[PDB]
Formats: sequence, structure tokens, C-alpha cells
Amino acid sequence: AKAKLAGLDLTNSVDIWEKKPFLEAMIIVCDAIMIWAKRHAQLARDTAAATSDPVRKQELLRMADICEHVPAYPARNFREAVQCQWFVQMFSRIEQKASAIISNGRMDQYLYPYYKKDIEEGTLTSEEAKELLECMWVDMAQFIDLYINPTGNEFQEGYAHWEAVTVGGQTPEGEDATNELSYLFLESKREFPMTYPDLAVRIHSRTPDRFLYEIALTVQDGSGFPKLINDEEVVPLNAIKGCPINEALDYAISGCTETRMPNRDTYTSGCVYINFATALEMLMNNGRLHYYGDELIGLETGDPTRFQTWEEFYEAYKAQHINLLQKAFQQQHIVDRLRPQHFAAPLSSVLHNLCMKNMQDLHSEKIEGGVDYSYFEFLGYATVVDSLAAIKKLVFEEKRLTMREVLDAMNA
Amino acid sequence: TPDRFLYEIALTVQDGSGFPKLINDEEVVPLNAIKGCPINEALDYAISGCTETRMPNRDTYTSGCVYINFATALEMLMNNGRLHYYGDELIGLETGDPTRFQTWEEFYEAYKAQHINLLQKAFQQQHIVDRLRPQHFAAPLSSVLHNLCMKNMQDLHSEKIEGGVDYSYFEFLGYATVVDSLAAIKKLVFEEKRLTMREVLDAMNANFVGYEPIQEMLKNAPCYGNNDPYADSIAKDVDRFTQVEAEKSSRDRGIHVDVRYVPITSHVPFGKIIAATPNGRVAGFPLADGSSASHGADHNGPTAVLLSNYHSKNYGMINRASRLLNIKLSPKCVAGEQGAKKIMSIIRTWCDLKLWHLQFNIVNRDTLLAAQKDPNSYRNLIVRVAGYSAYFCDMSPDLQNDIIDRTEHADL
Amino acid sequence: AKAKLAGLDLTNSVDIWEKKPFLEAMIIVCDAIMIWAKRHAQLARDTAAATSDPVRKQELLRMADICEHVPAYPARNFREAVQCQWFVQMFSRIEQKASAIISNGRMDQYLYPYYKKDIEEGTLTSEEAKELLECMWVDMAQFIDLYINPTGNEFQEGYAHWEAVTVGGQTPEGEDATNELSYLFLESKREFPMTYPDLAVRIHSR
Ligand code: NA
Ligand code: NA
Repeated sequence: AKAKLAGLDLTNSVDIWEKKPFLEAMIIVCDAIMIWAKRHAQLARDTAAATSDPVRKQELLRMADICEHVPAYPARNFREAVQCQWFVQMFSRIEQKASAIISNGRMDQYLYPYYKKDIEEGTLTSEEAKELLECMWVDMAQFIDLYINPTGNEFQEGYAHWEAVTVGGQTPEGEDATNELSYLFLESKREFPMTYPDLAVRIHSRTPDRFLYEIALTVQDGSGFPKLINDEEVVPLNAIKGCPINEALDYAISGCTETRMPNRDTYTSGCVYINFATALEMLMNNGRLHYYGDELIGLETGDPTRFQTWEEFYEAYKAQHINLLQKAFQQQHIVDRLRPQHFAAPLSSVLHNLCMKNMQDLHSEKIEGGVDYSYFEFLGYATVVDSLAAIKKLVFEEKRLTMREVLDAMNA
Repeated sequence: TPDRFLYEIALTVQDGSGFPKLINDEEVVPLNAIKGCPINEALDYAISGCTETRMPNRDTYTSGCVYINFATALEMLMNNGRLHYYGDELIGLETGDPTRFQTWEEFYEAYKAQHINLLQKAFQQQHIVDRLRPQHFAAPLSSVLHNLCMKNMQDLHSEKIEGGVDYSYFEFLGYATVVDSLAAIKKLVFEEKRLTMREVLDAMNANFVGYEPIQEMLKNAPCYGNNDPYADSIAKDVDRFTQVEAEKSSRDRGIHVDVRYVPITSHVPFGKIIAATPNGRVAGFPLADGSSASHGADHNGPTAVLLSNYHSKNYGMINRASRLLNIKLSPKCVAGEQGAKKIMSIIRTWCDLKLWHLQFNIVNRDTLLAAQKDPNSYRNLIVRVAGYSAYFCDMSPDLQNDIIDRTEHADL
Repeated sequence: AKAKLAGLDLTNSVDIWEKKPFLEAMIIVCDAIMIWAKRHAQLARDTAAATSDPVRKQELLRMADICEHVPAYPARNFREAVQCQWFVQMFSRIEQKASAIISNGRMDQYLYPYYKKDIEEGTLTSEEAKELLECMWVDMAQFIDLYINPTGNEFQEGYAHWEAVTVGGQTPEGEDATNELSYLFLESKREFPMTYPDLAVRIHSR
């Protein structure tokens, strides 16, 4: 950032305003996380001084040396690499409330070089590596998502959370990426059953049988891990939509089922959730929902018993359905316009190639070179489908019931 | 692909006439879509010519593309930019006396210089072709049948037609010849030092006459098509740095410039001008064609050939098109029900590996030589040669021996 | 042109075709006009040797020195500047048939630095400058616009020609550009009445 700043032309009319403030922000946020970490080193030294148990006292002193080095300097081993990861994901929580709580990336890939070097040099064992990872999970288990907005609380009932940890998949070169760490994460999830972390596994058409077996064993364990995401669906969609194929192959699972390319993704707006069951009811009730009485919420599609053919009834459904879609898209566009006025993410930006190249915060609307993957949520899919199919067969096809009959049964 | 249909395919392969050829949607469709073709049109592709994939209302590029004899890069490295066939004419780069190279690294870099020099001239030649063809060629019938020609009111052989996708090519001939020759020198001259550069040169200059032990030793060095990384990693890097150049040409020309390994019968004349090579091939003999194993070099069964193909590719790039891949099976190995299931299984593996093309040849070596002696008794012998179906008995000796000298895999 | 050519990337897919042939053409056309001028230098020497009159012999010999230097090298004085101009306008006729026959530009502006210097240093007088310009007119008067196509003949009947010579006007900085040469051109037109050159004056509010 300092070198980019030195490279600006601060005699011209524009750089001092368009570019220099962003780079000042980046310089400051680097200082912020490095200050925060150095404060943990002194605290470890002080807690050691006050600790008699001499094994713990030496643990804390190793911790102090660790925190003096990372994340200001490159990690030198697996222990430093994990504490660096930890500082970044915890300062991310300080930065902002990324949906589902900040996700953790392809840990089996980026920690493996540290892990393999340490094992081979005998400074680390697989049991010690599992311990450190499991320490991560127990402290992540103490950070609970506090939703104050009732809508958030009811959309994430029970402290819902998905700090995805990604293992397996392919390399940026398109070969299988399984390594000893990938197996270690799965062993650990069977041996240390708990709701943390959200272990998520990438599958592709050449996932090796031995690894897929290890996955099946984990599934058999019955703890609901790992979740599975399909490269063969994800990678071509994301690449077709503009992500370079090597970065698309290098994706991380994020939140519940999402796919992030950490130096290509640029869209960050929480997206609309559509209750499409309301379109069904409003079709049955002239644009009203019984929960709201006479309030016209949707379209006045008429007395439902007036529909003579399934085609006329399905077109009316589509009218209700598309009316919600149009308002959802309008709602989301406004959200996209307002969020940059309220939200920034300097730490996420300084770690983003495109934010640094363009000298823009990640929550800017348009970042040249980025790909913007946005969403709208379809809720009630099977409910709408089965309802429509029931009316299709019984009312219009087999004429075994009237619309009137069905209405009164539902009304009751 | 449904099992019932794949079985019908296997039964056709068993019939022994060399049909059908196979093209793999799982490689073709995402590449063409990533490159710009709308997914629905890409899924609707037609096979065209030998292995190519056309979208009849989206494709717009029609220029016959350059064919590169990369065995010349190898020989010119062994001969200070000369080819023996042309005497003292300086054709490529003056990379010097090959006995001077101290390290593999130096030798390989000089190979790259020769290889890249040929690419640079091939790309230039093609761009001139692209500029000249519209002045000589039109296709009014093809245009009237083409949505984009009709929308833009431009003939198909126009250079740029808005909305089109331009898939262009350059041909890599002699892939396995180059890879095996480089592997043989790396192993035997530079790593094990079992041979000096001078000795390999003298043997080659003699067409191995009187040097049969050196020839045997070169031939037993690691070869492409055995899933041996010693050689396949060379094949992968060669394909990779070729695509690096192709990405640059694509940017400068505004079209997709993709490496392709579709030989037609070009490996015969290309082989005629190439002296003996360090893999043990004698002077004037056909080059390795497509991405198949060099003649008789594959001794680990057909799956190994597929895996060498997979591991020599660069799936985190996109500047690739077809690879022509032929494997010859002994008819005993594929006879009856069990044999058809084995054909089915090879096809499923090839699909999962995202290989572009596959062609089976099911013929016994005795049948082939018997048909050379007594043609009248084998006039019904249909085989696959250079990619096309032919009556073996109508083929020239050059091509008969091309097919005969391929490995006949027996253990399927 | 050679420098632009050396600055191309002749390893890339396109420059060797899109740009190099143009720069090769420019290199060649520069040789063309230089070769043509040099053959004049030698013609002048040979003519001088065959000429008994001592005065004309010296004239032809100075001509040969002039044609050896210009247009290959920068003009060093008014006489070289005018003969340079003459080579460019005559070689332009060889190049093509520009309508009206090639025009001559702001002669009073680009010749003035040469004219002022030679005047001041005593190598040239205004009468000699006027004689040299008038030599231009009488040889321009022998180059007749030949229209074969009847349409051109009837749209320019009578050997119509407009080889414009511009005097006066404004400088690139928007001040009046009148100088001693501007007046010299108008004097010469009065003193030496003739249908060449097509003398055209720029007028402005000042
Ligand atoms: Na953004
Ligand atoms: Na075209």
C-alpha cells in the first residue's frame, strides 16, 4: 500500500482525492490488526509471569513468541499459520457482520505446506495438529451470532451459524486436491463430535475412492457432516459467468452452500427472500392473505372458482409470482445502492487483489474485474409445486373436485 | 449417458469397423461456453470434421489454421537451428553445439526457445491468413443459414461478426516424439549420465545402425502414455507454456487461439523431413500423431494412456481444443458380453477425465499383416487411420505401417 | 521510420503485418525522392562541364551542391529551402494527381527564417529572392493539368489550375503573420504579371 501511495502523482488534480485516502485506509487497517496482535503477546507474557504450572507457563511463552511474529510477518510453521488465520478471522468479526459468521476457506490446502514441513522435521505430530484445530473450534463455539432485528433472529433461529471450513476438491490446475490434512479434518470430525466447524467437502467427478470412502464413514458417523458441494455444477457456472477457470477451480465454500473466489468475488449485498407460498394464497384469495385480512397485498386475480381451465389458473399464478419477483428485484437494487453508503470492510479489502488494484473498498457497487454473484431466495418450492399439481389433477383434469370444494376444505 | 445406449455403442465398437468416434460433452461444452457460447447453444453442438465442435448459429471463424512440426524444434536444438533434410540452411535459432549444454535446465530452455520461435511465426502466419481469406472467400449459402450473418448482414468469412465466437487453432504435431526424446535425454544424459550428448548424436546420425544398445536404452527411458510422471510432467509443461504464448496471441488477435492435436495425415510428411530422434525413432518415420502414445511406447495398458493424457493437460487454462486420441485393443480382450462391459468402463473413465476425443481400434496384428500379403481375402477390413475410416487394403504402406506399429493392448 | 520499425514487437502475432509494411513503404519513399534529387546533382555537374559560358557554369555547379544537400539533409539557406520545396512539389506530381495541381502552402511563413538570415548575412538580396521565386513560376507554367476523362476536361476547361500560394494571415498564436516576404510576393505579382502562381492572401480582423 505504501508503494502504491508513493506511486501516485500527488501533483495532479485527482490522485490525492481519488486514490490516496483508500491507501491511507489500507495502511491504517494493517496497523490496526498488527497492534491488536502485539497486545496479545504482552498479555501472554504477563499471564505466564503469573502462572506457576510450568508447562502452561511455557505454552504461554511460546504463544507470546507466536503473536510477536504473526500476522505482522510470514508464518514460519503450522502453529504460526493457524494463529495468523485466527487473528484474521477474529478481526474480521470486529470489522463487520458477514452473514453466517466469517467462513474459513480451504484450510486443508493453505495450511498443508506448513503441516507437511513440520511433520517431516518432527516439530509437529498429527495429534498435535488435531489438537490446535480443535482448539479453534471450541473458541469459535463461544462466538454466537447476535441478531437484534427480529427478521434476522427468525431467519437464523437458534443461533444459526455456518463458518464453513472447506476440504478437498481440486487444485487451480484442475487435479484432485486431497492431502493428509484433508483426511485429518474428517477423522477429527468423527473423533471430536460437535456442531463446529461446519465441515464442507468439495466433490468432483475424479474424487478418489479412498477419499470418498472416508467421507462416507464420516456420514455414517451420524453427526451430519460433512456437507457436500459439487465442483461439476459450481465451477462451470461460475466460470461461464466470468470467473477465470483457475480461480473458479480454487473456490471456497462459504456460509451455507455458497462459493467464493476470494480475489474475484466483489458482490456483498444480503439478498431478498421471497415467500412464494404467498403467491399461491393470493391466487386463492384475490390478492389477500388471511393473516392480513382484507389488505390487498398482491394482485386482484379474481374469484378463483371463476377459472375454467388450468391454463387460465396457471397464468394467474404466474401473474402473482412475477409480481413478487419484480418487487424483489426492485427492492434488491435499492439495497445495492444504499449499502455502500453504510458499510465498508477495509480488512477484507486489503486482502483482495481487485480492491487493492482498483483502490476501492469491497462494498463499492462496481469493482472493475470483479464478478458480482447476487441472489434471490425461492422459499416454498415443493409447497407451490405440490399445491399446483393437486389443483391440476383433481380440479381441472380428473374433475373430481371443484375449486369451491377445495377452498372450503382449506378455509376449514 | 444411459447404460443401454453406452452398451449399444460398445457393441458397435466390438463390430470392429472403427465406429463410432467419441466426443466428450463434459470437456467440450464448458470450454466453449466459458469462451463465450451461450450454454444452450453450446449443449446443442455438432461434431464437425475429425473432432471439432460447431455451434451453427454462433461459430463465426473459418480460417484453415497452421500446422506446426514441433519435431523440428527438437532436431534444430540438436543441430544448431538446421534440419538435416535441408542441409546447412538456417531454419530456426542458432542454439549452438548441443554437447556444450551443462545442465538439463539449460538444454530445456534452449528447446523452449526453438519451440516458441516456431509458435511466434505460426501465429504471425495465421493472422495474415485471417486478413487475406475474406478477400478471396465467401459462403452465401452458409451465411443465409446463419442467424448472425443475417442479423449483421455480413458474409460468414468476414473477419469479425458481432455476437460470434471465433474458435481458432494451431496444430501440435509430434507431441509424444518431443516428450519422449526430451525425457530420454534428461534421464540418460543429464541425470544418470549413462550417456554423453555426443554418443546420442552419433547414434542418431547413424540411424542407430551399430548403436542398437544405445537405441534400446533410449527407448527404455520413461515414455509418455504410461502414466509415468517423469515423462508426463514434461508433456504437461510443454502443453502449458505453449498455451501461455497462445493466451498472448488471443489478446493481440481478438480471437481464441487454442492448441490442438488433430494430425489428419500430416505426421507422415512431417516425419519424412525429421532425422532419427533421441527417443529411438529412426529417420523419416512418421511422427507421433495427436496426443496418442508414440508408436509402441505405451506398455501399461489403455487406462494408463488416458491418465497420461489427463495429467499432461492444463485444466486451469482454457487455450486448448481437441486432442485426437487412439488406442488399439486386441479383439480377444473385448470379445462378447464381458468385453462390451470393458469398453463401456473405459468410456466412462475417459469421460470423467474430461478428455475430448476417443477412438478404439479393434484389430489383431496377424489380421493386419495377413491383409498386406493377401489383400483379396481382406477387402472388408475397415480400420481407423489418421482419424478417418478406410479400407486397410486401399491404404498406402506409409499408413498401413502407421497402424501396424501401434501397440495392441491385450489385457484391455 | 526506421526507429518506429525497430520499436515494433516483431515477435508478436500482428505488428509484422499491420505496421511493418507501412514503415517499409515510408523508408522506400524517402529513398525514392532522395535518389531522384541525387541524379539531378550529377546532371548539373555534367551540364556544367559541357557549358562554356563561365557564369552559367558556376550556376550549374552551385546547383549541384544544392541538390547534393537537399532534400536529404536540412536546408542551410533560402536557395536550398526553395529547391527542397521544389523537389517535394514536383515529386508530389509524380506521386499522384492532386486536384488543381499540388498546392504550395504558406511560402511567406516557412521561407522567412531562411530569407531573413541570408539577407542579414549578405548572402542574398530581395531581388535575388524574387528572381528565384519567379523561376518557380515559369517552370510551374510548363506543367499543364492533363485531363483525359471528358468530365474532368469540361470541369477544368482551358487547363484550369490553382496551385495556391498562401501569404499573410495569422501565426499559430493568433497574431498577424505579415512579414517582408509577404510584401515581396505581392510586389512580384505586380512586376511580373502572369497566371502563375495562384497567389492567395489570408485576411483577418487585424
Ligand atoms: Na462490491
Ligand atoms: Na468469419
